[PDB]
Amino acid sequence: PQGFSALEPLVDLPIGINITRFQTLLAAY
Amino acid sequence: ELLHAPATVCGPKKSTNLVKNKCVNFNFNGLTGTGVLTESNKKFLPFQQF
Repeated sequence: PQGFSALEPLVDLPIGINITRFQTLLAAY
Repeated sequence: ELLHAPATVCGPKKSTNLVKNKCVNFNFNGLTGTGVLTESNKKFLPFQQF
């Protein structure tokens, strides 16, 4: 992961929900 | 009602023919100003607006 690269936007959802924690669905990240 | 979340339902918006090489009062998606419009050779990226 050595180098530089800019990230472009994908979406914008007007959900408006409070989020405090997250979990993934599944070998490394 | 209209007091629970950000507005996601909106009324239709009309459009007017655009003119070039003339001093007008333009309004592009809420961007306001005065000037003349002419063709360009800029290379806007696909996700950029102005």
